[PDB]
Amino acid sequence: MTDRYSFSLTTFSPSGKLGQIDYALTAVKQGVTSLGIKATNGVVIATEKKSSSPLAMSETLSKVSLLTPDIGAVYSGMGPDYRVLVDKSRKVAHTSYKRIYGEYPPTKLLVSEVAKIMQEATQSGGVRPFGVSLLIAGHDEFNGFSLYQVDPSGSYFPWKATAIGKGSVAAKTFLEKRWNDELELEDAIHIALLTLKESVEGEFNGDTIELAIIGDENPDLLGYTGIPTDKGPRFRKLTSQEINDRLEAL
Amino acid sequence: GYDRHITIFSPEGRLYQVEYAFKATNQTNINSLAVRGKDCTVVISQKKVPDKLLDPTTVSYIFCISRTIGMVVNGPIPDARNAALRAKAEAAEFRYKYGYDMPCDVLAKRMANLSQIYTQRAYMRPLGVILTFVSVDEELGPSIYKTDPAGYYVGYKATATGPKQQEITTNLENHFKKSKIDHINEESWEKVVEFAITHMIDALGTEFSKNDLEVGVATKDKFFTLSAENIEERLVAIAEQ
Amino acid sequence: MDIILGIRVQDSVILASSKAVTRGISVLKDSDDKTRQLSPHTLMSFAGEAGDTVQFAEYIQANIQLYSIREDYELSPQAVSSFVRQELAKSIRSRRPYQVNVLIGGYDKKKNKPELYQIDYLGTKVELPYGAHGYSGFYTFSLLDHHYRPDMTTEEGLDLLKLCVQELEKRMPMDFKGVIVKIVDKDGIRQVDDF
Amino acid sequence: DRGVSTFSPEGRLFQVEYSLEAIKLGSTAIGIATKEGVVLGVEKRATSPLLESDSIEKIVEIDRHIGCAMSGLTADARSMIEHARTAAVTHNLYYDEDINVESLTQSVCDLALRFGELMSRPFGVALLIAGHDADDGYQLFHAEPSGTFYRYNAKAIGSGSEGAQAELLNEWHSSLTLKEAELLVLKILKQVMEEKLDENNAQLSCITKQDGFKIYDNEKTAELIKELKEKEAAE
Amino acid sequence: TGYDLSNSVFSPDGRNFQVEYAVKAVENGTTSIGIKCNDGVVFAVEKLITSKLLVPQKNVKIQVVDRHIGCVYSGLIPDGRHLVNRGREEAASFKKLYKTPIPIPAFADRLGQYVQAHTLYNSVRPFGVSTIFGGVDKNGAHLYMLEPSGSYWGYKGAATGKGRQSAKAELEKLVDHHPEGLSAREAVKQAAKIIYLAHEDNKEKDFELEISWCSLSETNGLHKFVKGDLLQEAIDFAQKEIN
Amino acid sequence: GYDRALSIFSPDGHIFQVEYALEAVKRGTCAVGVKGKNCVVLGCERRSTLKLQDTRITPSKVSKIDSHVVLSFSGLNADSRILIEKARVEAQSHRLTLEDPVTVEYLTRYVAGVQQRYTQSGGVRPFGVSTLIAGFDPRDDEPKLYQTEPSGIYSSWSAQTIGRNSKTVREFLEKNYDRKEPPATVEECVKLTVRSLLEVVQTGAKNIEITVVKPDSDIVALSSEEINQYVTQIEQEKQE
Amino acid sequence: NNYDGDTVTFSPTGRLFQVEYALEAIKQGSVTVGLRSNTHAVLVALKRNADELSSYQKKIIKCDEHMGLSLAGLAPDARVLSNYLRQQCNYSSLVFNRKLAVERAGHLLCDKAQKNTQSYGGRPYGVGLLIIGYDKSGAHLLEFQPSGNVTELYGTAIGARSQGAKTYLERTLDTFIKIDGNPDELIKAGVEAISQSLRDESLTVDNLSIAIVGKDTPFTIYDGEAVAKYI
Amino acid sequence: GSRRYDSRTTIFSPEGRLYQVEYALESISHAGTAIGIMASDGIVLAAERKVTSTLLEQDTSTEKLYKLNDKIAVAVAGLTADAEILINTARIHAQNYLKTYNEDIPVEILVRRLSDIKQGYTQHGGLRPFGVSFIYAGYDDRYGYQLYTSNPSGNYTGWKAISVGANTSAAQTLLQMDYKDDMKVDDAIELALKTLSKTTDSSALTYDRLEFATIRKGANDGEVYQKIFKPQEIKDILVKTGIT
Amino acid sequence: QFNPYGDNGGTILGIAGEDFAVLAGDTRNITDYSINSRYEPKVFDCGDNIVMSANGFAADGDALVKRFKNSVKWYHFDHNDKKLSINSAARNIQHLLYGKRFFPYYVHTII
Ligand SMILES: [Cl-]
Repeated sequence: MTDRYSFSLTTFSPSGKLGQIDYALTAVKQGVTSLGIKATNGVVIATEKKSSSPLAMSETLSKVSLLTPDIGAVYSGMGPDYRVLVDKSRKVAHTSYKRIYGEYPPTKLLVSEVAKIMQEATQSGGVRPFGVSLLIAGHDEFNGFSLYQVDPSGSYFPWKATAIGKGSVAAKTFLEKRWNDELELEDAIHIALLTLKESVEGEFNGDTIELAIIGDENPDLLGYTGIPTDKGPRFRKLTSQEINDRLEAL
Repeated sequence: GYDRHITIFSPEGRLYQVEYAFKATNQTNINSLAVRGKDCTVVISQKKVPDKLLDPTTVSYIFCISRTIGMVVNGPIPDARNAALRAKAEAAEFRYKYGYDMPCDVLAKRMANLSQIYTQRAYMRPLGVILTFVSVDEELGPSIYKTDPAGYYVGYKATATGPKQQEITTNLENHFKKSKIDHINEESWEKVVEFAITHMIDALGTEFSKNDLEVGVATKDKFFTLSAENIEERLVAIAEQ
Repeated sequence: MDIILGIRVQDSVILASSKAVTRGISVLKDSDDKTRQLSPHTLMSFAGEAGDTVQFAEYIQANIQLYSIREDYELSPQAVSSFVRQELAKSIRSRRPYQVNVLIGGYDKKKNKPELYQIDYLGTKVELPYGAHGYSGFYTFSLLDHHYRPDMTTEEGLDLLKLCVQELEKRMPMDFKGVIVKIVDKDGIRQVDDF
Repeated sequence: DRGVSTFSPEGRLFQVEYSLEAIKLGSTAIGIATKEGVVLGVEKRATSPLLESDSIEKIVEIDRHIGCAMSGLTADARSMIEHARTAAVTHNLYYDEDINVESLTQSVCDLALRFGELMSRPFGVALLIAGHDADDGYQLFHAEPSGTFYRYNAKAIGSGSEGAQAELLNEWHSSLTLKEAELLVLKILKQVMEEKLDENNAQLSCITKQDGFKIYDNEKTAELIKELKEKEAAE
Repeated sequence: TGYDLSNSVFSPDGRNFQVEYAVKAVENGTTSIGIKCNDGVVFAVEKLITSKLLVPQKNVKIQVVDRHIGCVYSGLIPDGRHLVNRGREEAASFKKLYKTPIPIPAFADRLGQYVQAHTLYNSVRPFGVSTIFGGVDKNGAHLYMLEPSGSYWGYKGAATGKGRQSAKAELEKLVDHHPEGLSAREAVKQAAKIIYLAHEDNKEKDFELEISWCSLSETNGLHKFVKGDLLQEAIDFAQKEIN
Repeated sequence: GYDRALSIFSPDGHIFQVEYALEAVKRGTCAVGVKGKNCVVLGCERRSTLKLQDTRITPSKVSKIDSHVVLSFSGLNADSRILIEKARVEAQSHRLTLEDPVTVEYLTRYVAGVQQRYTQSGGVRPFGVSTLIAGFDPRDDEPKLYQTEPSGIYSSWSAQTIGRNSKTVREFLEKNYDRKEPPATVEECVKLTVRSLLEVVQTGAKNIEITVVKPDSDIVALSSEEINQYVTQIEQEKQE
Repeated sequence: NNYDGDTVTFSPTGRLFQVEYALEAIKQGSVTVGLRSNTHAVLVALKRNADELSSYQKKIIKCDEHMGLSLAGLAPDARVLSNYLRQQCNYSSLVFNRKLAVERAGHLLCDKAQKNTQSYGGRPYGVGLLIIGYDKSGAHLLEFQPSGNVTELYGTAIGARSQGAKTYLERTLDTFIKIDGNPDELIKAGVEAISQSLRDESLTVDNLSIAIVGKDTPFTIYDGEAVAKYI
Repeated sequence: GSRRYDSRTTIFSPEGRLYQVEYALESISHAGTAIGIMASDGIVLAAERKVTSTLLEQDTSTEKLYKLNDKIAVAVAGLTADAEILINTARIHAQNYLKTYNEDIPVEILVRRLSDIKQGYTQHGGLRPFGVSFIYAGYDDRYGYQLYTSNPSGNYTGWKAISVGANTSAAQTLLQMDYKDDMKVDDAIELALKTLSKTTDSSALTYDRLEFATIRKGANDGEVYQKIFKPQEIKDILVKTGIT
Repeated sequence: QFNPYGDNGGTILGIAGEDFAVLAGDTRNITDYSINSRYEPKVFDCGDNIVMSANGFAADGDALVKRFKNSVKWYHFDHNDKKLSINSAARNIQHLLYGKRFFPYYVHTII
């Protein structure tokens, strides 16, 4: 046995292209649309819960994931690749930061660690790149609210608002017209729902849409009292009912 | 064209080895079905013993992973047993480390992660199997979670797997459209098994003897498989109404 | 080995090191030079456990000479002393530590200043106007505390050094067979052949 | 591509057979064994007149009682020589005696097939190992990159090998003197060499029981060349 | 195409052609069988006499694992030996930790997982043998047959090699005509007959018969070779049936 | 680890990877070595395609291995650094254990051995570098000049050139260099080295580098003006 | 064709071509004969020379006082395998104070050769061996093939033109097996057997190589004028 | 086995070129242009962000200019993810040197170390090379202000003015034309921006499409200050030089 | 604490003649004040006309003799059945003994 694939499976072609990364991006293009919008007092990330079967319980499959109490993530592309990246992202947030500094990492640095893992799968021996693009929304004390995109190459860019996957070209155009620097969180959620409706074919409701926010601290979700400096997670996943309420004022 | 031999991306962004592993899943030509009751989860599967020289007691695609978790496999038996042995080891290790029984959905995720690794690492091939895990979870209640060679997994109200999965799937879909509930409203597991067999008969359009079926049942704190005589009793009850 | 002394004056650093090598009840040698030139303007004297002393000194010498060739440039005394300290600090938590104490006397050509560093086997570094290792300092520091002025000449430094050696020859029980004296200044390193 | 340790349909290792082709391109080396000693001679073959020919070292001492000549990719021989020298000296340390020539050759040949995917390829050099011991007397061995070694009364390797070997076939007999062997190596070297043979582009050596292994001076070889010319002109 | 050039590669069918090619090596080998009886199992194999120079009864093919399991195989003989060596290591570590001798179903999976592991990588070749094995444990008699894919099942009767079809037909008759069961001594006689009948597929060269058995009554649940009078009795019975 | 055999034999008995490494040397800028009676001179070509360069900080072509030995090269620049570093480490290691600096032959044999090792080790390619190693042995006044190449063979040279258009300058040296009477002085040796480069270089401005090595660790690199004086004198004599 | 690049690849008909190519190397090798009676076992080997100046390549190797073999094919591979046998014989003696059974020695060689036929990177051994020995169950003769197949025989031959000697032994089977307590007559039969594989060349004093082991006879090799008696 | 799928990333072509290095350089030639200009009283680093969007958060963005320590900075051309791997290694190397010698690392030593790492990937390991070219801008007390470049081959060279990435041929010609030795930072700032403005593939050069930095002794007395320009500060210098 | 060494007593004696040599040893084997055996051979024929005895701790003694006998066997295999001379045997035994310099064979050896 032994892993005898100690050589790179991603290489430069004569034209200077890294084929496997380009092909990974093509897989992301086929993936379901997801988006992120940044407001003054928060960030929103959203996507469609494309259920593979009506017998399948789509609540058990979480496309939007908590990484830290103040950082969340959504994707477009290959779901299994995303799932393992979330596991690694959650762990690296502890091993490479929290166990050293006694606090959760700022958004940009956690993104940087995730980006590193994806870059290594582009150069290390006997592996293919991750077939996903991530959108990571988060908050920290000194940088405030932020939104980042991470691609299969490991490259990451900060966005005011963006979309990835199936109908990203049209969705990004829609966001350019609506976005401004004076948006409140509720306005961003409203715009997120409008943008996402264009790329969805079938049912459009709280049960088929997954949406989470990075906003105010939630002391009710902390689970304990007695420490003033601990005020609760800024990450919150919106319920099916909470989404439907905002679809009436749509 | 070596992008079709190992698990790397094709120009279309596809993994052909994963797709071909899905096709190996139907090599046995067996159909399986899983449904949830109030207090139970039932899984049934076709049993085919073509050779008379075979010992029919040893021919099985249902596995007792732990006391609480059962697993039915769609695919070749070597890969099925590979997956079964690993799931048993993982379930045992989980209990030792974390002090409680491994949940059905957590085991499904773990096995799905292992499958994901085979789709990303070149030296390991995907297993040509679909794994349907069943239990009565102490927190979530009756549970059905299914894993495939892509590393995908999800919970189910009910599910079906095999060559004629679509016929079974639609049959189940139409039932749950009428009842408007996420399970079989029935007290005893015996009647849930009868439902499962009845709807497989209707969907496939074939009658079954006691030796044509294989049944697994999950209740609170134990999973068990039915004998040929237990299934016979089940078939008699169906015929008498 | 036994006694190593150092004194930094106006424009130079002077290192004095005993010539005796004793094993048991015999003085095997009375002309031993307990020092190595690390670079043209940096000298290191040493004392400690037998074997370890020379092995360590020559190891450091090789590393500094390697640096000099690679960069075509002489490291500052401060840089060399920091390198040496790290090696000893690394060594003290090894399986078998280097049991060696050193003085590093160098002339920094950039700042045009003499510099004396005292480092023990634990990796304890201090920059000093005058220094010593072992039981030497128990005698010599009181004399140096009295006489040493920072603007002394090299000749005045040697006279003050003679007063230290005379005191050691009077009050120390061991016959260390005199000292080899070396001067480190802007022109490089030279040995005082009559002392 | 294909494995490095692959067999051909004829039952030969591709890489070993290909290394033998590299040896055919190498400069000529000749060895002749007699009852008075073993002679080793080589063609230096300088690529340019500015190359100082005395720096060309294709004849090499392994021990006092064992010498070695090479042909082919001569750079590959250095680790083989180092191993031979170490094996010779190590055996003396362990057993307080000289090592047998055959045993030394066997030790060198054990390296040959240690290649795969150990070193990445076979050696591209053949060796003529000559020496003396008390048991089997004066001996000459031909060590190949296949791991095989044959003992020889006389042997030529390199570019002019088959032509030289045919000449050695006729000339060699069991009563040859050392002087006769020296001239015979020079004669055959001169025959197969491209450039005209002299003391600067050809080198002689021998191994005797008394004096051990000795590389010949250019002055000593020059006399033997002059002695050769006269005896050929004599008839 | 090119899917058949490397082990562990799925073809567009979902097949591993390298394993299917290993089966061809098995089909090329001599005939070997297994018969499950009332309180044990019987193994028999065809040994082709390539030459008169072969020493009779010396080149033993059937192998014992632990003291209660018998193993026989068809195909590449060295591959079978490698598999049995592993089986012996598996059985030893089981007995070392758990004290009791390894159960036959437990033993079957140990071989199965090991053979299956040789279909997971291109750095290894699949096994070129189908192995028939079994014995007696606490739960009674068990007979198994294991393929190059790692696939195995329990059997009432098993056969593999060049004369497998002929053998299988004969085994199927015994299952039908003996629902209540077959005795150990009967199974030895029947085993001899089936090998002789299966020899029609290898009729060019003459052969040597080799039989072994594990039985709770006849051998105290230990694996033993059929020797001397009992072997000759089985040969005579076999020779009588073909004529 | 990556163990792939990259350097292997071909049917005609050639190791193409070693031969293709020589082609990389052929592409490299020209380097020349000439030894006089009491000195050795190392000449090197600087291609003038690269202007706006900072000549203070740009890696020089001639590298000191020790105070008494120097190394120039032709081929891949990045590869040369690895050989130079190893050579420098080995030089200090030799001084440490033998208590004597390396001979020029020993240092050459070491560098050549490293190059050879990379022609039959798994997972590595050969060095695309040929070197000229020159200097004087400790307490010795006999000049030394050696050459190495990717295969690992090495040899001593009265005068030698490597790199692009080395065939031309070797042609020049073969007719102009006399063994019975080599360049007696430093001037004569430098002049012959500059002359040989002028057959190939193009312009004699900043395209020629000269380094003179003398006995007892006396090494110095000539400046632009000093070299320009040689270039001026050569062409003025040529106009006749 | 497409399935002979390495040892880890079956062909469509279930063949291992690299193993078969290794088998071919044996057929190119010089002839060697093995035969035995109830008391003694004999190896006879036709040694091959490169040319008239060269020596005749040794064919027979001693493994223990009671066991040894003759080779045909790649000689270095025979050295590796014989070295392994020496060690295994030696392990049996040191640990168990027990002379290694010839049958068990064959089993160990089979398993060693097998590992090289199933793993990637390596290669099959390119040599065939004839092992003779005298142990607690009398005289033995084994034939080793690098496919892994080991066979116990009364007599056999391997190498080029080995079919001629093998046919002779097949006729003489009943005669030479009965040669008990007479080593010279058993060797005579072996020398007469190997003679059936000769063409053009004949058995000379430095060409022939003989070895014998028996009841009160340690494994000894005869070369040079020691075999002139049998020419 | 696995050999079948090995691309062999560390081999020579028949012409004596390293395939993967050459193809990596082709990749870098499509990256945003980065320019470095060294003056007597400082160094300028200018770089063009690639086809940005209006919704890109610029003030928190960094794809071109990175800080290695207080004295040394780099401009990136190529794969940003590859560059960050090397940048973090370089930052560690600088700190290792500072811990060992208690002095800031000389620029060339840092450059050589990174260049050696790149070289290793071209000779052994069987991995693809880093698709990155750096412009190093730094200062030390030995050589003063220094500009270097390194590329995937691991070869590095010193420069007075240099460009990497796209349109280097056109950019280098323009720099070679207007550069002089007695030039100052303020003039070098203007030259850098003018060169980008002419070589750019975009319709017009704007503040949102640029990253800019200077290394000045323009710090209070004998010391060196690194200035990574903010979006508003890039907008102001564009108006000052008369481009917008 | 476990003591890996013991003392089995006994005594040996070697005398070299002009054309002969003798190696003698008593046959008693003991621990403390008890007799283990009245006849336990201590001097051994190791082949090649060499006799050997390793007196002291019998377990180490037997181990050493066993390893030297082994060395003689492999000397024949590796060097064409060459006779191991007494001087060569002596040097070989030095390396066997010094190989365990930091966990010695607790014996006095005579050949
Ligand atoms: Cl996991």
